[PDB]
Amino acid sequence: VRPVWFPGNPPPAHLDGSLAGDYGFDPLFLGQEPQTLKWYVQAELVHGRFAMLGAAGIILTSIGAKVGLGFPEWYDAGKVVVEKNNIDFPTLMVIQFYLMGWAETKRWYDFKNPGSQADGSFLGFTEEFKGLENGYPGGRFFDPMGLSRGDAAKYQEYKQKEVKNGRLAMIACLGFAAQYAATGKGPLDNLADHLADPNHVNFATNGVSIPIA
Amino acid sequence: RQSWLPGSQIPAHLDTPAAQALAGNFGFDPLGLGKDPVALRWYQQAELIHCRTAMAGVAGILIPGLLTKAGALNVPEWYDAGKVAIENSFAPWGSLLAVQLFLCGFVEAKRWQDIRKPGSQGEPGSFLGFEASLKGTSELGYPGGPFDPLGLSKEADKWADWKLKEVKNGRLAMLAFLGFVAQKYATGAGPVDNLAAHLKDPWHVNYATNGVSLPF
Amino acid sequence: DIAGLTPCSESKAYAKLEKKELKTLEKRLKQYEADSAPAVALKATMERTKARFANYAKAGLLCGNDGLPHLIADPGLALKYGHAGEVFIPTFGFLYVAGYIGYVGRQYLIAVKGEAKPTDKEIIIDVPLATKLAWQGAGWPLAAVQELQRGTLLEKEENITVSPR
Amino acid sequence: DAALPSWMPGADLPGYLNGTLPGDFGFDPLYLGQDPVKLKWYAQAELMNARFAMLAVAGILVPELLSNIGFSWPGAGVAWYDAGKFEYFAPASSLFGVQMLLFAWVEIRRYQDFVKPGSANQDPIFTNNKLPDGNEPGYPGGIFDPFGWSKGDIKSLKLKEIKNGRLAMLAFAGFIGQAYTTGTTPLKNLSTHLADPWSTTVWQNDLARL
Amino acid sequence: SRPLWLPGSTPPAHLKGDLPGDFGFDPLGLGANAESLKWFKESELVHSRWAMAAVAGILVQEIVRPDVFWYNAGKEVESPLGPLGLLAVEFFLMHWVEVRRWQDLRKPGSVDQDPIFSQYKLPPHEVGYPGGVFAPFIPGDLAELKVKEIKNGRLAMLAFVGFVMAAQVTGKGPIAALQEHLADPWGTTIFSKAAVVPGQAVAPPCKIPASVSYKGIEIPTPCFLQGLWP
Amino acid sequence: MKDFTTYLSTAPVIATIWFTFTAGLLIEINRYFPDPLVFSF
Ligand code: CLA
Ligand code: CLA
Ligand code: CLA
Ligand SMILES: CC(/C=C/C=C(C)/C=C/[C@@]12O[C@]1(C)C[C@@H](O)CC2(C)C)=C\C=C\C=C(C)\C=C\C=C(C)\C=C\[C@@]12O[C@]1(C)C[C@@H](O)CC2(C)C
Ligand SMILES: CC(/C=C/C=C(C)/C=C/[C@@]12O[C@]1(C)C[C@@H](O)CC2(C)C)=C\C=C\C=C(C)\C=C\C=C(C)\C=C\[C@@]12O[C@]1(C)C[C@@H](O)CC2(C)C
Repeated sequence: VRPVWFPGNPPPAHLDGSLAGDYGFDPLFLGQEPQTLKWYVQAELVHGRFAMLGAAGIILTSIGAKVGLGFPEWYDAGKVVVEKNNIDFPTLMVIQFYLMGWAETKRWYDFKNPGSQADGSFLGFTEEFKGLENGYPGGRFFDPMGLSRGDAAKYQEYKQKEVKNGRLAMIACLGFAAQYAATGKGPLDNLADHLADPNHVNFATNGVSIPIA
Repeated sequence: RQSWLPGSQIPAHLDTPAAQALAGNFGFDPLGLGKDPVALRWYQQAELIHCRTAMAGVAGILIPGLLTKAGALNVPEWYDAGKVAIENSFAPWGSLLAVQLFLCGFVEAKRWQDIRKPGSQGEPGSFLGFEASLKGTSELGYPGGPFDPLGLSKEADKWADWKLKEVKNGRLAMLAFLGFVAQKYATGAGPVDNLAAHLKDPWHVNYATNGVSLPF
Repeated sequence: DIAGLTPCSESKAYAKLEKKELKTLEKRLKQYEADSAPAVALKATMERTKARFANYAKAGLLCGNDGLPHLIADPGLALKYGHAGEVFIPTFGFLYVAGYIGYVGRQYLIAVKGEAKPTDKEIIIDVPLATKLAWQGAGWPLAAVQELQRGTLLEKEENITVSPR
Repeated sequence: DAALPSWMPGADLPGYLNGTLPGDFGFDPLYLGQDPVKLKWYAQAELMNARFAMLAVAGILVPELLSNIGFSWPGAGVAWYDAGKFEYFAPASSLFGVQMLLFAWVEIRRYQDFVKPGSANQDPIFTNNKLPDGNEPGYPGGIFDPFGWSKGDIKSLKLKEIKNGRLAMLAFAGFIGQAYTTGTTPLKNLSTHLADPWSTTVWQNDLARL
Repeated sequence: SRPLWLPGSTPPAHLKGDLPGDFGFDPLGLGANAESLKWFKESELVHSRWAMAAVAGILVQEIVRPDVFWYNAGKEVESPLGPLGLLAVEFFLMHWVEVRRWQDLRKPGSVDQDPIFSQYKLPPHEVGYPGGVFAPFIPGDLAELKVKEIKNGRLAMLAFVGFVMAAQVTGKGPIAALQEHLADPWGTTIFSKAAVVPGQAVAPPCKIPASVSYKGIEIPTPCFLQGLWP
Repeated sequence: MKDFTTYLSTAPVIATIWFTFTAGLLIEINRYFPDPLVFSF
């Protein structure tokens, strides 16, 4: 009647087929309460968007570092950036904290009171910060092409695609971290090592992943 | 509504029409300190005195600092002006502080007794005719008369604007003095020297680069 | 030189004690290798000892005939001779925190008094209310003196006393 | 909103700028003069800064114009930012003294007509000497119009006044900017731009300065 | 009915065929919103016209001045009017005309009056098609001409992208690279320069240097998305 | 998990969490600021 992560197992009661990417996966019943579930929806979406950006950036810089262009790998790019350019890391870090604190506090107090942030308090901007749904702000600023507007079915499809590519990118970033922890080289370094000899070059032949042998 | 946090629950004691009449009520009370109306009245007075004192002091810090940085004056930095000002003085700092404490406690006790009982310093015969002018106005903290020579409170059309300007410039100057203290403790140079050093290289000369503010 | 005490910067037993502790630690150190975990640990402990003694001697402490730092609890003797940060300033540093704890507890009790089952909000903490009060109780001296000046800090004699009062 | 000329044809004009003020082009992107009394002050403030800026930029250009033509003054050729260092029959101390005293008279007169129009239209000494009634604050009239203007054509004349005035305000701001930037006299800067207009733009000078 | 980009496809519901060039291609649904579709329509129009003039300019340049390279033709002009005065005049005049077009976009009937001379103004027209002094001598119907304009413009947009990538991977001009393709069809295509296989990636080198001097500075001139190249 | 979070709101669990947090804060203070006998800074 609907795709479920563990087939046969019926979905829990709080996971109806209303949210994007709903497959009934809550074996710990973490989002049982609706307000907590809204908080976790926004958390999944922010994590997945940040992870989509992160995975795309890692993939692109690894593409540029593999073909021989002057690119550091994702585990070395911060040092290279703050050392090549004369960048002070505490200054940059607190600049980022100021900007992200403004943005995320706006988003926070639109979670706590959804109608807010649109009173013209910020700079007169009312309808750019009104917010469409929980985790989907929309507006002229976060949606200049208006893809949430117009067609609704296309918007639900894009929601599914967004959350699904986001979970995939989160898994991909966790995989980047684990592969740097294991093989010590870049992600596409690992990919080329796999494509060279798929057998005999994989996680079973690290020495760290399977410690038995 | 002019909230300090646009989405926050403004406390109920700052939403009452008594507190919304106060100058610059942007609903900032995340500690619930002026919940009692008598306490809020006393704290309005405290904010006003603190903000006027801070505006005077921060003027006397940056204006002559800006004029000795512009070569117009030779006033030293504020954290050293007392030492060199008491050397050219007729008095030591102890006797000067004694006279200052007497002359300040007198008027501050007058203000105290006017806060405790509004308009009470104007009961006749207390001063030698000047008590006629010490009754203050309907609004506490805005005494007027001898303290308002240019009659700028008699218009009743810019009055809320005057109050808002006063309290906002005053909160700004309170923060400015707190920053002067912090920057004397942190950089050791003058506030205008700090401004020049930041404007020369902002991305490398700031509180993120000294080894005192962020010690990690 | 408040109570005949010598400053720790010029005390001889203080230096003798530093040398004694460092001699003990290097006696333990000589049995280990150059760069081993025991050797690095003992070197770190020696450095912590040296820094501790240097920082106590720098802070203007007064040492006795035993070389140990002696604190000055008297305000007036501490504020005059530069020993306020020994007992006197940490006094208010404590009292702020302690009255803060007590005021948050009082506010929580007064808050849960009005509910239907007030005792169940004491075995089961209302963490939202508790955190809200724990954050907004940082102004406990001002709010406490304002509750005191209004007379709403102390209960009247509706207190449960005994037959002979 | 009306069919008056605007600073941005098609912009949402604010509304409180209805055209009653000379120079109404709806330019209030900060919405500064939203209050009526604020605008009643700002009108006269603009007019005074404007007239003082017109006098100012006249005193900037014309001295250097008669210098670059080659006339005869003892204070000829000297810049406007080096005219404070010039010496005269008196030091600048007594000059500021007399200047501030006379201006404390006349500006307080102007202010007393501003807070109540019709007040200061008469002399202390000569009661018979008077300014006529019906004049606005900022436009005193009477002996201030001794050559017979302002009978008609008053709206366009006020428009011309405020237009040349805003232009001279911008001119003096540019004089400050170029005297701190180029280090030369402003008419020498004009001549420098007229020599090589394409490589003596502000971007080129700023980039060669850094 | 109308000719679609896919002959058997049903077009999106917002694409009813009313626009000039509505061949039913909105697979992402970017013009689903009615308000953003107008901005995207004007964007297509100006991208079209800019790319058409740009392609004609590169073509004419490689015809009548083949010694210069259009990718390099910024540093090989050396006008006496300065590199900054050029930027100044173009910045100011383009800011003027583009803000006028933007005010046509925001408020449609607003900016038609000639500001300086009061007696001229444009007629009330559509958004994106001013007419009047812009458009004398219309050779035929208007809708067919708009269709032709947008089609030649889309072809010119793709043509400028091809120009850029063929100037990057070959270092030659459009007509020069076309003569290279005609001199060896099977050996000069992008398929014959590049190949990625599961085990090997062959990206062609770009003949555009990483940076050009241009009078005492270092202008960074990177190939477009090298690395992502095949 | 409303009941589970109610359980974590009980007196002993909240005390464990709060005293773990307090003890860890004091411990990290005493790590990064070793041997604080007086208020010198
Ligand atoms: C009144 C506002 C004000 C202003 C304009 C400045 C300006 C400056 N400060 Mg000071 N400062 C202030 C308040 C202020 N400070 C206060 C209240 C504190 C105590 C928390 C400090 C503590 C402080 C230290 C310890 C240091 C500076 C330094 C500096 C300079 C670099 C900025 C920096 O490192 O981050 C400033 C640090 C902060 C913690 C920011 C506090 C500002 C608060 C949040 C209010 C202002 C916000 C306001 C909305 C925007 C500015 C208003 C302005 C337009 C009027 C710069 C000249 C550094 C310096 O001297 O470099 C040469 C430096 O080492 N400041
Ligand atoms: C009751 C008597 C008593 C007293 C007065 C002390 C006093 C002290 N002991 Mg001793 N001790 C005692 C009993 C006592 N102890 C007992 C019974 C034992 C056996 C368990 C010990 C075992 C012991 C050891 C083993 C050690 C001490 C140490 C210390 C020092 C700790 C200083 C410190 O932590 O700085 C803390 C400084 C602060 C400023 C923190 C104050 C608290 C808060 C955080 C301040 C608020 C700031 C801010 C607003 C918080 C932010 C809010 C947050 C939620 C974000 C101090 C001299 C240490 C030392 O070196 O002694 C010299 C040490 O190593 N003690
Ligand atoms: C996208 C438009 C565009 C752009 C940015 C360029 C840019 C360039 N062209 Mg190319 N060109 C274009 C279109 C364009 N061209 C078209 C459409 C043609 C065919 C007519 C040409 C024919 C052409 C030749 C034959 C040559 C260039 C050259 C050059 C370079 C120097 C230009 C110069 O010296 O002009 C100087 C400035 C002028 C001549 C004044 C412009 C003429 C008047 C004022 C008309 C402008 C207004 C007019 C109404 C057009 C507005 C509509 C617009 C949207 C098209 C420069 C790299 C030269 C080169 O390679 O450098 C050595 C060169 O030899 N171009
Ligand atoms: C894996 C992950 C989360 C996994 C969560 C899972 C499985 C949750 C499972 C469950 O809860 C549910 C669903 C339901 C419960 O009932 C059951 C369980 C089982 C409990 C998140 C990753 C989240 C990952 C994120 C957010 C990654 C962001 C990455 C970024 C920003 C990368 C940035 C950079 O790499 C670049 C781009 C370039 C570098 O040079 C600089 C840096 C900064 C290093
Ligand atoms: C009076 C004042 C400064 C006065 C300065 C003077 C006289 C300076 C004088 C001198 O320099 C000169 C002129 C010349 C020098 O040579 C000599 C001296 C003498 C040195 C500063 C006040 C400075 C006052 C300050 C900084 C007060 C800050 C208060 C804050 C932030 C309160 C925050 C909150 O209380 C609210 C608002 C609501 C709560 O619910 C939440 C919280 C967050 C608790």
